[PDB]
Amino acid sequence: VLSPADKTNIKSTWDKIGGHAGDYGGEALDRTFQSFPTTKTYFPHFDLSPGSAQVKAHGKKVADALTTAVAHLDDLPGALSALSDLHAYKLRVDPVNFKLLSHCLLVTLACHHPTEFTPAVHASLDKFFAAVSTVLTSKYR
Amino acid sequence: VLSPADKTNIKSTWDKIGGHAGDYGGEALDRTFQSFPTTKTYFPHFDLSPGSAQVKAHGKKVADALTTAVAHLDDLPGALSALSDLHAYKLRVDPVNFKLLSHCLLVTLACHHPTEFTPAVHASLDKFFAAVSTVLTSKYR
Amino acid sequence: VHLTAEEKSLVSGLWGKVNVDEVGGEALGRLLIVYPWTQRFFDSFGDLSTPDAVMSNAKVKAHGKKVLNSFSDGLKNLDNLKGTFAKLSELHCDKLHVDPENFKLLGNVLVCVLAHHFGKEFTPQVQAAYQKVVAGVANALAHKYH
Amino acid sequence: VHLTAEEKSLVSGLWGKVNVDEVGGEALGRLLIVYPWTQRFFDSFGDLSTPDAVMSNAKVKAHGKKVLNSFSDGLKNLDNLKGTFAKLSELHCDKLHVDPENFKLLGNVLVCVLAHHFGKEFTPQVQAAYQKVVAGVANALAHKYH
Ligand code: HEM
Ligand code: HEM
Ligand code: HEM
Ligand code: HEM
Repeated sequence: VLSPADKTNIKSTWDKIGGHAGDYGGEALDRTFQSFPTTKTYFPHFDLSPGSAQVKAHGKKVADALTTAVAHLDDLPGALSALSDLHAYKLRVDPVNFKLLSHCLLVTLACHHPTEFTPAVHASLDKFFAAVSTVLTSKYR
Repeated sequence: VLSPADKTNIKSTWDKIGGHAGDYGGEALDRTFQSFPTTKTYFPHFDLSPGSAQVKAHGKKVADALTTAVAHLDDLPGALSALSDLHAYKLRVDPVNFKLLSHCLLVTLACHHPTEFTPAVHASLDKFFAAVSTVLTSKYR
Repeated sequence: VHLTAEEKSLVSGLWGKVNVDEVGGEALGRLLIVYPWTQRFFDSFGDLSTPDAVMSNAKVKAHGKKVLNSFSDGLKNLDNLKGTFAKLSELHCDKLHVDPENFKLLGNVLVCVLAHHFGKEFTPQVQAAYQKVVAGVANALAHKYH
Repeated sequence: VHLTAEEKSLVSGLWGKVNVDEVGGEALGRLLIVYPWTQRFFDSFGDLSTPDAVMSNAKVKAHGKKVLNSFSDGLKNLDNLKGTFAKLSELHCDKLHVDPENFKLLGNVLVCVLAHHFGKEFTPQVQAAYQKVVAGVANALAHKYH
């Protein structure tokens, strides 16, 4: 639902990551693919090697999607309804995989911004990614 | 979600349930206890015996809640606010046990209503129980 | 995976009059309907776009019967679920890459269908035993991830 | 499990610099803050009502250390996780009835603390190894539920 403070936390930490955000998409995808190899199956078409330019780009597309979210916290379903139709109807992802990448979204954050990744913030970011996951699985409901 | 298709199926189904609703809540609860012994643990104060009147009586109150829910599908959040508080703040029920009781509520209805329990109605009911449950856990978020 | 000597008999009691032809495709058909992301794995099965389409699709039924057999094989060998589903774990985990969450789910819609089929004969006593079987099958099929 | 020579050396590499007295408590404390419903099981721990309060709780802190050591114990026994964590299964499964899902949750928020302390040198490579270690500790714990 996101208390006002949850949004305060999300808006600040996203400020502090800044121009870095696109690159964290690529790292967080990376960690998902290495940590849970079941996930790579969704990207047959992708070169998945180490320095992959392809994942790089996509991770950036993903962070972009998240930067939009942080600017539209009071209305995600509306702001993120395209990616729902895409992810539910066309990709038919498995809702479990949002649980997984979202963990790898946190793990990247902690790796880079230890000063801002305080438990209260860890809690508000977990809440943020879960909200983004619910919107994108919404068409299953 | 809760597309007028599903709303029609829930409403339509709760209707042929009739007076047997409270009775089911009891059988549903019964069913959760036997299948998932992990769950009886929220009721140390209940006799969980074979005829238990507490178990019988609690089920009526659960079955009443679900009928309030059917009566207000475009606003479950406000309708169930007192239970959101209760199941989150006081009982601290695990989000995982709504999934468990929800399955058993679905089994209950199958057992008793073989005609109405079509695939499409079976999905609509699943949406409805997941929705109710989403709202009861809604206070960890 | 325990299942008391009474529960084991509570299980074949029931499974003796299961309809091998119709139950398996029915549970598999409802799975696809209730958890639509699961059609990702059935790209070769033809048309699944509406509940009626899924229910009558003849492969869902045929494949459905084969999947029932695995459960039949599991009921016959309950003290060695691993071995029985060893190679079947490899197929889903190593080749199909199905998340083992979904093994839980199929089992649960299988319980539902049995409830639906046996009605009041599916007692809470009986259901609770079948939950044990389905957990062990769902889980023994998920070993190649352990 | 799985855990290739490479991985094993990385996983040992990190432990050697983890802060024994602090990391475990930091992970229980965040699991407490982040999934408030886990607090059901700590009715003798005193005050938990605020994050800053949870993260000063002496007992939370001192009990976190206990949890690490059973990980240390698991990390020296990747081969017999089922045995090493056998008796703690009973406690968590027969006695407390912690739903097994929260084993997988605590493991994961440990991976966050490793991550928080190490930054750079917690490579995705390292993390993969440690998910393998977390995941096995969780099954070890959920075994009596199996
Ligand atoms: C918060 C989580 C997620 C966000 C914000 C997100 C966002 C996106 C975006 C922005 C795109 C590309 C948009 C476009 O190119 O038109 C995309 C595509 C895609 N997503 Fe996700 N996604 C998420 C989760 C997932 C998950 C969990 C999976 C499964 C592992 C997944 C699988 C895919 C695939 C296979 C594509 C197509 C890639 C391509 O062809 O370029 N996504 N997603
Ligand atoms: C559809 C899902 C559920 C509904 C509609 C529901 C509804 C209710 C209602 C109406 C009450 C009684 C409040 C009152 O007496 O005024 C209640 C109490 C309670 N609920 Fe639930 N609940 C649900 C799920 C659960 C689950 C999953 C658990 C945990 C396994 C749970 C545990 C309890 C307990 C321990 C009580 C107090 C029993 C008593 O002493 O009266 N509930 N719930
Ligand atoms: C948990 C109980 C399950 C059992 C007992 C089971 C059983 C089987 C068996 C025996 C086969 C081999 C049939 C053959 O190739 O001759 C099979 C194939 C297959 N299964 Fe499963 N399965 C289970 C769960 C699942 C789940 C949850 C999914 C995905 C949502 C799945 C997807 C598939 C797919 C895609 C095939 C390939 C068959 C084909 O394409 O013709 N299975 N399953
Ligand atoms: C990573 C998985 C876990 C491991 C390795 C683990 C390990 C342990 C150990 C070693 C002890 C007893 C240590 C001692 O005092 O001698 C313990 C106790 C306990 N654990 Fe776990 N645990 C895990 C998960 C959990 C979870 C998820 C919960 C709750 C959600 C939990 C709740 C408890 C409780 C209530 C006790 C008893 C503490 C007391 O003495 O009051 N554990 N656990």
